Amino acid sequence: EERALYIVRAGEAGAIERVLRDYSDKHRATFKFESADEDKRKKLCEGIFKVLVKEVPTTCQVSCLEVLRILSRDKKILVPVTTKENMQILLRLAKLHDDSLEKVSEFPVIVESLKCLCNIVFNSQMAQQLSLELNLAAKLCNLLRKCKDRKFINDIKCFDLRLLFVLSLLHTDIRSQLRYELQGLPLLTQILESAFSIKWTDEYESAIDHNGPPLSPQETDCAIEALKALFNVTVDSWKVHKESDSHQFRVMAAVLRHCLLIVGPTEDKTEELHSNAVNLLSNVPVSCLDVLICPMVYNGMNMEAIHVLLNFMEKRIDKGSSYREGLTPVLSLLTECSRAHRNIRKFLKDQVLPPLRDVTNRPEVGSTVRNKLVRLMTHVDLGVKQIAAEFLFVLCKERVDSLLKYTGYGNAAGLLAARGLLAGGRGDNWYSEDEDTDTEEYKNAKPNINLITGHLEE
Amino acid sequence: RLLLLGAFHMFDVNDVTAIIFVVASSSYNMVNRLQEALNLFKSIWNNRWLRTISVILFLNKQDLLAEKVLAGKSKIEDYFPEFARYTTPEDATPEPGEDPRVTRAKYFIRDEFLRISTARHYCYPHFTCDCRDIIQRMHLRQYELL
Repeated sequence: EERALYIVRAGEAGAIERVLRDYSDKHRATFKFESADEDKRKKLCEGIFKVLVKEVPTTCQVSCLEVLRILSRDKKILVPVTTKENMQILLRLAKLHDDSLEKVSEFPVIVESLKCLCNIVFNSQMAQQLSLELNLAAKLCNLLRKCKDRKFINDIKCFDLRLLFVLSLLHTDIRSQLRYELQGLPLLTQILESAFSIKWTDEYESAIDHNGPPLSPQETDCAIEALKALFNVTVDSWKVHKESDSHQFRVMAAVLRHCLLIVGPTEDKTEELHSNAVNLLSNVPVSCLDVLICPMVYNGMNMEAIHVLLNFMEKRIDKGSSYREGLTPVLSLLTECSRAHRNIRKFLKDQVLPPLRDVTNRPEVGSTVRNKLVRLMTHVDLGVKQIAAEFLFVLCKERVDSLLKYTGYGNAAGLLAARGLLAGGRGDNWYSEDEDTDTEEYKNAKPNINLITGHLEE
Repeated sequence: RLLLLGAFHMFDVNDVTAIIFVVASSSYNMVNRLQEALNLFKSIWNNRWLRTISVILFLNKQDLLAEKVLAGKSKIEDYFPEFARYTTPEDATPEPGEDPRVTRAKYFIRDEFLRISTARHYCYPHFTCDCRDIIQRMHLRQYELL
């Protein structure tokens, strides 16, 4: 750091660029720092901001911003550099005051300034209050509006959305303004629609081409960032609902249904996209979730998105890691969708629980979806087992006997104890009149079936 | 009828179908209290008159166990010496969003009961004692500095 600052104080603009480029190359991949050189880093950080005040070529500005971004990884040196003037300089460099995008040579400076702002806001807590006092979210939204449809402005959009996500995750007043006073939902929905290039055939229907090409990494990143921001925007207020928001909540669900039927460049990107889509779908009110089905067919309908969700859940069940953060959202979404709509429940019942034909083996021994869901009912985690039992309970029209027919009393003891149905009975919601659905072989065997284990024993 | 030996028509204390057994999971450091429960379970499981009756096992007060494990004032190794060399089974599931100590304690406590039964009737253990907060906590842990 000692050579650097010696030359930094010198005027000339070529030497500073070379020194800072060498420093960036040397420390490009360091994330651990020692307390011996804290003061030498602080002095250089203070000098960098002093340099940025004057007018210098773009190449020097990019190197200065890169060095500042590298140095911002340490929290201990961010105390004496978190004043208002520094943040004003950073905002001026990012064109958040100067809001013109007619020059193409200034884009990397904007990207670097946004990266530095993200790092500083995440690390420092005084920066959050300063951002609240400087009206940062409104200016970010103005930039997003100004970036409606142009070329070579993908990275600016991604990092603007990343800064919005950070701000809405860390602070609550900014979240409230984004939700109510700034109209963020239509803007983010328009961003998503432009990302997916959606053309409407009906009010809530979009044209699907099954032979279309996959997405691109740029569009995938933009969509992931937009979905992550939309999750934070709509999480604050969802228990209150009025008819004025139904149209906006239905357009979002239509867009997400379109999202659930495409693929990305690789399998990991596709799984990430679908996971974020499920996370966002978990927030929409249930009465507006009926636009997931269009007039795999059931009763003259299209039932493909539910099939995609079921395959996603099965593929995540197959692996044996991170059940709490990988299984609860999709299971909750499926349960809530089935509880309110009839066609979805009737389509899922004959796909998860076909009519019983074999009673020789135990319900938890096998390799079908039913066997996996029964095995999930005795986990050491509470939420996972509870939601897994609740899904199968809902699919059986909330009747105890139909549940004991398919899982057995031994595996269903937790739900019965929790809900008070431990001595038989039924739930509260009513669905329709009982019908017969029994296979002939089961009728012959039925008299010799054990209730606790739920199989025919020799 | 279902008998309730722990502390349809269920009665406490030949028409028996299943047995429900209730123990407190957080009593590992009381003078032990899990040792008496395990001895009672071994006594009731090996009875010749109950060779065809299944057992359903309930393990409650899980949050108190988690708090006691996280406190650090008491350790399982001071009461169960075999815990030092214990290794997780092959059907365990890692949880990156939780402290490994409580997961190891839960698996050890379950296996203590399970090995007695495994070494025809069967046993079913159940642990007894929000989606928005799970996702929010995940976002804060996986954030990477630029």
